[PDB]
Amino acid sequence: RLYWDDLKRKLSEKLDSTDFTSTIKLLNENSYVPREAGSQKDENLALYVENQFREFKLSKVWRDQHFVKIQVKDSAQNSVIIVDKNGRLVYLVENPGGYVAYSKAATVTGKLVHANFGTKKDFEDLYTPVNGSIVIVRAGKITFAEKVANAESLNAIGVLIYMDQTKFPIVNAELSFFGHAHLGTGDPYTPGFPSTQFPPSRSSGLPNIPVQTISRAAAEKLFGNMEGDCPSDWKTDSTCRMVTSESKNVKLTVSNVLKEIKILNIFGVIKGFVEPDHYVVVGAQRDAWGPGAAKSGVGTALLLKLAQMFSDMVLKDGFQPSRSIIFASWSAGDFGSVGATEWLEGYLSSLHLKAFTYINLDKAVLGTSNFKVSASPLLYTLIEKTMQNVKHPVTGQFLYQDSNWASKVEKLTLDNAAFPFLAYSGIPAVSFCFCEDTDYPYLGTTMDTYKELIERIPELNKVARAAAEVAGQFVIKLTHDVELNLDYERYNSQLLSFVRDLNQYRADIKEMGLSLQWLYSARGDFFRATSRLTTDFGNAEKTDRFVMKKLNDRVMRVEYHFLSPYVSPKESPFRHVFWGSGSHTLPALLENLKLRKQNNGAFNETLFRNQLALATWTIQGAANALSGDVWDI
Amino acid sequence: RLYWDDLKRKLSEKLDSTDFTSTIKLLNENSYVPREAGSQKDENLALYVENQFREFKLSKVWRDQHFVKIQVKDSAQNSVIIVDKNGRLVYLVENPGGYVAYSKAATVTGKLVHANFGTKKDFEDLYTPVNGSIVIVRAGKITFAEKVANAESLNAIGVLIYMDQTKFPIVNAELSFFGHAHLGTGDPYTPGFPSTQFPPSRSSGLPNIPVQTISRAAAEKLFGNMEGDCPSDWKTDSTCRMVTSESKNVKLTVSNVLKEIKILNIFGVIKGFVEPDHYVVVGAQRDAWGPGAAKSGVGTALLLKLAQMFSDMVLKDGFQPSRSIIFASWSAGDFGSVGATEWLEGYLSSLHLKAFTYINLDKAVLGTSNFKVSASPLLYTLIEKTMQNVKHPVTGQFLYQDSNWASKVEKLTLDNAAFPFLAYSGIPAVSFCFCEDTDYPYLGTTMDTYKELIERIPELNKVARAAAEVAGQFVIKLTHDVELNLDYERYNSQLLSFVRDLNQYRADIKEMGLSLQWLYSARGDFFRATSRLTTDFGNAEKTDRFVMKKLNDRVMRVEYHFLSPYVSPKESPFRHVFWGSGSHTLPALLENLKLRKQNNGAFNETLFRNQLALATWTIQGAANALSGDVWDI
Amino acid sequence: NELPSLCMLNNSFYYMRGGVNTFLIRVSDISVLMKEYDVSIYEPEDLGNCLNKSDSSWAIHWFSNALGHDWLMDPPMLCRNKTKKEGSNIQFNISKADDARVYGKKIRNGMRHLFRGFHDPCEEGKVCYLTINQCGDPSSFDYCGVNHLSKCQFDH
Amino acid sequence: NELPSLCMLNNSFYYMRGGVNTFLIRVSDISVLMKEYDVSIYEPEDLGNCLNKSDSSWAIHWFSNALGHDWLMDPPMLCRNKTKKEGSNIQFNISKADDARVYGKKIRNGMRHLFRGFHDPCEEGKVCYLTINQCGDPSSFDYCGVNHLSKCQFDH
Ligand SMILES: *[C@@H]1O[C@H](CO)[C@@H](O[C@@H]2O[C@H](CO)[C@@H](O[C@@H]3O[C@H](CO[C@H]4O[C@H](CO[C@H]5O[C@H](CO)[C@@H](O)[C@H](O)[C@@H]5O)[C@@H](O)[C@H](O[C@H]5O[C@H](CO)[C@@H](O)[C@H](O)[C@@H]5O)[C@@H]4O)[C@@H](O)[C@H](O[C@H]4O[C@H](CO)[C@@H](O)[C@H](O)[C@@H]4O)[C@@H]3O)[C@H](O)[C@H]2NC(C)=O)[C@H](O)[C@H]1NC(C)=O
Ligand SMILES: *[C@@H]1O[C@H](CO)[C@@H](O[C@@H]2O[C@H](CO)[C@@H](O[C@@H]3O[C@H](CO[C@H]4O[C@H](CO[C@H]5O[C@H](CO)[C@@H](O)[C@H](O)[C@@H]5O)[C@@H](O)[C@H](O[C@H]5O[C@H](CO)[C@@H](O)[C@H](O)[C@@H]5O)[C@@H]4O)[C@@H](O)[C@H](O[C@H]4O[C@H](CO)[C@@H](O)[C@H](O)[C@@H]4O)[C@@H]3O)[C@H](O)[C@H]2NC(C)=O)[C@H](O)[C@H]1NC(C)=O
Ligand SMILES: *[C@@H]1O[C@H](CO[C@@H]2O[C@@H](C)[C@@H](O)[C@@H](O)[C@@H]2O)[C@@H](O[C@@H]2O[C@H](CO)[C@@H](O)[C@H](O)[C@H]2NC(C)=O)[C@H](O)[C@H]1NC(C)=O
Ligand SMILES: *[C@@H]1O[C@H](CO[C@@H]2O[C@@H](C)[C@@H](O)[C@@H](O)[C@@H]2O)[C@@H](O[C@@H]2O[C@H](CO)[C@@H](O)[C@H](O)[C@H]2NC(C)=O)[C@H](O)[C@H]1NC(C)=O
Ligand SMILES: *[C@@H]1O[C@H](CO)[C@@H](O)[C@H](O)[C@H]1NC(C)=O
Ligand SMILES: *[C@@H]1O[C@H](CO)[C@@H](O)[C@H](O)[C@H]1NC(C)=O
Ligand SMILES: *[C@@H]1O[C@H](CO)[C@@H](O)[C@H](O)[C@H]1NC(C)=O
Ligand SMILES: *[C@@H]1O[C@H](CO)[C@@H](O)[C@H](O)[C@H]1NC(C)=O
Ligand SMILES: *[C@@H]1O[C@H](CO)[C@@H](O)[C@H](O)[C@H]1NC(C)=O
Ligand SMILES: *[C@@H]1O[C@H](CO)[C@@H](O)[C@H](O)[C@H]1NC(C)=O
Ligand SMILES: *[C@@H]1O[C@H](CO)[C@@H](O)[C@H](O)[C@H]1NC(C)=O
Ligand SMILES: *[C@@H]1O[C@H](CO)[C@@H](O)[C@H](O)[C@H]1NC(C)=O
Ligand SMILES: [K+]
Ligand SMILES: [K+]
Repeated sequence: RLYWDDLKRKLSEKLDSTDFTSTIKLLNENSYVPREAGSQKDENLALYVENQFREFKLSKVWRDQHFVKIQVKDSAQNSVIIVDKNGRLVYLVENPGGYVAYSKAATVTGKLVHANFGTKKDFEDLYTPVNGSIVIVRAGKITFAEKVANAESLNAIGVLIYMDQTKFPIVNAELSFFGHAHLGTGDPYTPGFPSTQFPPSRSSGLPNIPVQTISRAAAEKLFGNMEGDCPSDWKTDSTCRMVTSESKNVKLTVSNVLKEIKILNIFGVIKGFVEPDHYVVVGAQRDAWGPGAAKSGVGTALLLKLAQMFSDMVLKDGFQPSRSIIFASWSAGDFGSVGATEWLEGYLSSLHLKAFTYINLDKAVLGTSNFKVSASPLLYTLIEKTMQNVKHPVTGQFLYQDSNWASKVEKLTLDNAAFPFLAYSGIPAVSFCFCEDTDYPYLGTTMDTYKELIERIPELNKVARAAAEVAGQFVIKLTHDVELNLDYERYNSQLLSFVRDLNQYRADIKEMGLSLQWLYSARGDFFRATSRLTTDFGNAEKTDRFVMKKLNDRVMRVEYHFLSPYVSPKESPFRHVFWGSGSHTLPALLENLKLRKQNNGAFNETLFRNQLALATWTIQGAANALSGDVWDI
Repeated sequence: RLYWDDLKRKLSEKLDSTDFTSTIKLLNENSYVPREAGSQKDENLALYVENQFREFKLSKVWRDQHFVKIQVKDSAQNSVIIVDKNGRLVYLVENPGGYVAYSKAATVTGKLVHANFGTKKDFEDLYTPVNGSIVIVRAGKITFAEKVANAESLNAIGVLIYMDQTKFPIVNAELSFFGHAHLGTGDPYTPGFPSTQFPPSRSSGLPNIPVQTISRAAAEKLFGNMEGDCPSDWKTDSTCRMVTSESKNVKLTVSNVLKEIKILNIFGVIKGFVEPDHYVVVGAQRDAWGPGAAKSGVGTALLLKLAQMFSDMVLKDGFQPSRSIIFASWSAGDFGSVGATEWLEGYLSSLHLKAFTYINLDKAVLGTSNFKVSASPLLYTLIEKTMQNVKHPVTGQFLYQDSNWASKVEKLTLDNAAFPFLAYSGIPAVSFCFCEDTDYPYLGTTMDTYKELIERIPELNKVARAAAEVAGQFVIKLTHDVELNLDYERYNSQLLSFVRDLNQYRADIKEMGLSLQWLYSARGDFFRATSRLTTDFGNAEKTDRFVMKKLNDRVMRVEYHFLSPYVSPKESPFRHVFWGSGSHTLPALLENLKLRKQNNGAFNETLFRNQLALATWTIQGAANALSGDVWDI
Repeated sequence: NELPSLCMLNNSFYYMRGGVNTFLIRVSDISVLMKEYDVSIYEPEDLGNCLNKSDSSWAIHWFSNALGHDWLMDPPMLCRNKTKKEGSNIQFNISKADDARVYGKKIRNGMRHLFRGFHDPCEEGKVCYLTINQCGDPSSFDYCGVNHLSKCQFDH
Repeated sequence: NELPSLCMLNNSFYYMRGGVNTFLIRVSDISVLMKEYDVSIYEPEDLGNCLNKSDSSWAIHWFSNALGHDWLMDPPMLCRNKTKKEGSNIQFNISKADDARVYGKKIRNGMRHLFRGFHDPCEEGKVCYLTINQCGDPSSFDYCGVNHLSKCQFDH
């Protein structure tokens, strides 16, 4: 067993002589260049990664194979067409190079209406009714899946998406791009039974309208046939317009088809010396529509180098992780973390007893200016201590520069592979990156190349190196300390913050005959439960692996006990009342209640009483799950 | 640490000199005699039990207090009245001494129709339509709650229940009796929030019709005014008739009221020496409507004597239980294991990680002829080995006399406190008793006295002694062996049996475009998972408490992983796909499918495809949860 | 005090007043007592255990005889044990059926003598009873309140 | 081989035949090309990169001149780069709007000379274009199939 100081030094010095850019460049070679999930090139890289793991001599390397239905574009072209309502003659504007996976295959003709980013707010602020019209929106702010849903929610009949030059200062205006519009993760077409025969989807999260990505040039050509200046508030090109002329409307034809593919998740593992049946999981997306250097290459490179380093530290330098470290190369990430989700779904309710943390490595390097982090609050302390002794690659200062960084942390979103881990599986998760206030413009394009990457970021090797150090320090701390570096006390602030918000309606809870007393008591009981647990840790003999096991297991279950037990994972997979999606999340409870100031019928008093109940029960349950022995109350 | 042979002898010889009848008699004294839940006498006994635990010097004794809404009868009498449709003059037949908790408070007038036991089949076999009529049924076969539901299901407007002399050869025909008709357990009026204000119940399982218990005399007086002989198939009194005369119908008035009561669950614990945070739980119902000697006294007596014995074995004789033993005196058992359920509900999803077995002691002594057992299959082996060395109190032969007893075992029913443990909490449970082919007639009456008990069973002390030995041997085995005596392999037979049944429709699964392949694979995977686990146990060093802990924890989770993860415990608490209630249980899947031979619209093809899916997923999940490390597949 | 006095309200309600006590008298095909479970009255003294106060058995004694009932010869009438909470209910079986045919003829004859305009509701082959409940007992329901009893102008 | 021959089907479809190639010609207020992104034709030779075969640029060359287009003097027409998959699309801006007013007058004059019965759909102040797609290209859709082109009886 080594000292944390030595492990820190060892990791750092191994990192010093590590060549990241070579690997990123290597992954950008023609053997791997265009690696859409399931393709032979994806399969090539999968084989290469797998071989590398074998050369690193990890305890065991294996395959997690899955068959899934994705959507690819048909031999028939998707098309964007302008129609003259006079005589109904059509003019072809574009056959897009790209497409949007999970779009309804259909042909729709209507008026075209701009809706900015297609955010929920953008739609309400519209002075043009979207109903029965095709909508065009800029990429960014929110996922394609959300834009489609918001629009579909207002009865739009189709969606176009372009990259405006203000948000995406790309010289080539003919660039086409890719994404998906499945409002979830995993395979949307997952019949619980094999079939020839065709069953409907139900609560799939799939679009019922066609959605399609277009080049900025094609959008500006569409603007050429539209009227109305865009609000300066949108801060967009002067090109932009709002609505088709009276005599014209647009026709969209999407003919994407379902294809079944064989994806491979490639796994390596360094077994733990004390509790090998518990693991930290480190993963990266291996697939990409185009070259996907930043989208896929960076992550896969870090995955490979981290795997190599830790294998060397165990075999040469005497590092002895208490718990196991699993390295995961995912496929079909581009379709909604499909690879990751399929694997997660094998262990719906059991995984949280083995995996205590997931570290995502996707898009860790996109810029230089900033260091962003999204994570479970359970990892805020680990993250903080890690930023306090990792240096900025350009700047030289420690990453930790703001004592208040934790309150400004944004939550994991659906397009992040870290999301299903936290919100569906109840495993604390963290994603982080070096970046700007600007999205990396080339993501999802054929311009996401190494050359492009090394050009916007000439210090690529140093920056990737800093990204590896944070992930590496995470992984060491997590498998070295006898306690788990999961700060369960953090959820007191979260509950406090939530009740603090809720208490801004102590009046409206009166006019409904409701007391919030049982909820306050749940919050109090959780506080007590954490306090008792901290005391127990302090009074425990750190060398007694039996008592630590027992205390650590309690910590490992905190996250999962915030998954609502009162909703089916099939109907709503994202059960986490803090971080998931649906009417069972604390945020939903607040939004339903904010709709009570308006005397409009949007408020749903009944729903709220149920939400209040389920929340209280969930929180009580978590407090009770943490308290320990049934005679201690 | 002692040898199993010594523990067996010690238990037996302590039992030899134990006086059971004295305690049963003591509990039948006026200080405790009529002890309805929440009453002062119930509270007295609660205090006495609690004191006794303190004298036994258990590791810790404590209270689990709950406030619950029960129903008691009003100062206004319930009445059964005959009406002359000519002139509408009424004649009072009875003001019942007893009542049925959870009956709708209401007054209803209609025709009276006999429906035997009110079983689902009894109703279909009726040549008289129950719709809009009051129904009268015999007690027995099924719970009151089921009778009401079945009747309510056919639109009956009220229910009378009597004890016919054939099933209940009681001399006094004026005897009144008690029960409840809540189709579940726990408090039915559990608002997730405190209120003055009144919220509706929803999926409560509460009757919407009045239900009332009547004396056999009152029933025969009703028969006096009815026509039509009863089917000899019912094997009932010649008194019985089927329908009111043309000119007459019956009026039922129930005016029961809701009362909030303070119940006490009294707990004692003998702490485990190795894993105290894991427990076997032994419980008995302390409350009863009348004297409840058999209903409540026997169980409470065994609870007290068992607690005393084990305390002596730990302190004097050197017994050192690995895991803890908790003794539980429940209240409001008579209302549907309310006490037990309220406590269970504090630990919805966490309890199965601490309690690995529940042993119910209720009504363990009712007769002499037979020994009956109902339990999780996980305890069949323990039960068998225990019957193989416990002797029949009268007979002298070992209880084990039928090599095939396990296939004839009936499942826990709703009126058993062991039920919520298994089906709601996922904790293996067992109830057992010495009894006849006949129900104990005096249950729920004022005739359930010690004197009555000691009269039908003069060997009471010896029989109670045998009941304590089985429970005691259970408890010793369970806390002594280094492995858990939970036979997880048993669920292979269960799955086999179920698929074996399902395979009797391999044709109908074709005509629906469905393959059963993924379900077969789940069953196979569970088999593999158990086989691997047995191998692991064999290869483990029995003296390594770390590896055993890990293997035992896996065994402790088997039961819970059969709780369906796809249904809310609030909507359907009994989630166990083998043993719970609802459309998510394997039995439900079969019944829906048996409804496909009839070309009637009762079959629900859609539902079945969902059932097939959820079952497959549940079973796969359990197999995956048992397989261990994610790299082992 | 004289002897008991009688009144008929309509065909559904007859009433006897004995001292400070009043009794509801009805005739219908409904029975609520049975030999097996209730009190058989073989002699007048037995009436004592049918009423709250054993001494107002007098009015029922007088009434039974006035009706034509022969204690030594006739089927005992039944009555609800005074202790039950129902409570009072004396029941004569006057069915136009074989076993009780001649007796029923007789009692109804009595009713015709006592209440001019007595209506015979009893049907051939069907069962039929004469029932007495003391006003105030639960078994008299509201049949002896203002809208009934006070509307009856007593004679006798 | 003569020079290209022309036909008008109705007011929505005009067609030119040049050797073995046919072209759809339309006039409407819809544009799909822009200076910023498509090919500007300053001289006839430039037409080579607008069509699958650089040598059938001839018919469009002849047609532009026949129309009155002055290569040296007039606004360059735009065309879709031959390499794009749309593909062929030559676009003349004949808007009755200030910048292109006089030029548009002229082209429409040409259209009147070439197609007797040419209908002017262009509106004052509004935008308007003349568009040519080679039959067979995706941008010609089905406009050159049997129900259209074969119904047109060619002259010239
Ligand atoms: C008040 O007094 C009445 C009269 O005393 C009493 O009611 C009688 O009770 C006895 C015994 O409980 C019943 O006797 C039984 O007779 C059984 C067969 O009954 C049938 O036959 C009857 C006779 O035939 C009649 O009908 C024809 C034409 O229809 C006619 O010409 C005849 O003259 C004759 O009147 C018949 O009346 C009877 O009618 C029934 O019909 C309907 C019910 O569906 C109803 O409207 C009637 O009221 C009546 O119920 C019926 O059709 C016979 O099987 C039975 O024997 C049992 O016991 C013996 C014991 O020896 C067993 O061995 C055997 O196996 C049987 O189990 C029994 O003898 C008699 O029917 C009743 N009479 C009536 C009119 O109902 C009341 O109980 C008294 N009340 C109280 C509270 O005490
Ligand atoms: C094909 O050719 C046409 C014509 O050449 C070309 O369309 C023109 O494009 C230019 C530049 O893109 C436009 O010029 C802009 O003018 C802006 C103000 O436009 C308004 O005013 C116009 C003039 O007034 C007219 O109306 C009155 C009475 O109504 C009349 O008496 C006048 O004679 C005169 O005709 C007006 O025509 C114009 O009309 C619009 O109305 C609707 C749209 O809502 C539509 O039906 C019309 O087609 C037209 O769009 C409008 O009301 C001016 O702000 C702008 O300046 C910008 O750029 C400068 C650069 O110096 C910036 O500094 C400044 O900040 C602005 O951002 C610009 O000059 C002109 O309006 C177009 N003409 C028409 C008729 O549309 C097409 O683009 C060509 N096609 C292709 C593919 O190349
Ligand atoms: C009238 O009722 C009393 C009350 O006894 C109660 O009601 C009976 C119907 C039965 O339910 C008993 O169990 C109840 O105790 C009777 O008095 C009883 O008489 C019996 C027999 O003589 C005697 O054993 C009991 O001790 C008595 N009980 C009391 C409280 O005194 C009485 O016999 C009934 N009268 C008739 C004529 O039936
Ligand atoms: C017509 O298109 C060709 C094809 O280039 C492709 O399409 C262009 C619009 C743009 O998308 C390029 O990125 C594509 O490669 C053009 O040929 C290119 O010309 C440029 C500049 O001379 C040159 O750098 C490239 O190497 C050429 N590419 C190839 C494959 O030869 C051509 O310039 C376009 N013609 C006109 C007049 O616009
Ligand atoms: C032109 O003629 C063809 C052939 O009938 C017809 O199909 C088409 O609709 C016509 N177009 C217009 C605009 O009249
Ligand atoms: C949208 O809604 C309004 C009101 O229901 C309706 O009048 C209008 O026609 C709709 N618009 C379209 C294009 O469908
Ligand atoms: C509000 O919620 C309740 C209960 O969930 C539901 O019955 C009702 O339909 C909802 N109303 C709306 C506007 O959806
Ligand atoms: C008898 O008279 C009273 C008083 O009017 C009335 O209320 C009652 O309904 C009558 N009963 C019958 C059967 O006529
Ligand atoms: C029961 O159902 C039938 C058919 O719907 C109806 O005719 C009958 O009146 C009902 N019976 C009663 C007593 O409500
Ligand atoms: C059968 O089940 C489906 C899905 O659960 C449901 O939609 C339908 O209403 C059901 N039919 C009946 C008869 O209840
Ligand atoms: C008979 O006694 C009971 C209880 O003592 C009383 O409630 C009732 O009024 C009495 N009956 C009469 C007719 O007074
Ligand atoms: C132009 O070339 C493409 C591909 O080579 C071909 O599909 C198309 O038919 C050609 N255009 C014409 C008008 O023949
Ligand atoms: K170490
Ligand atoms: K021991």
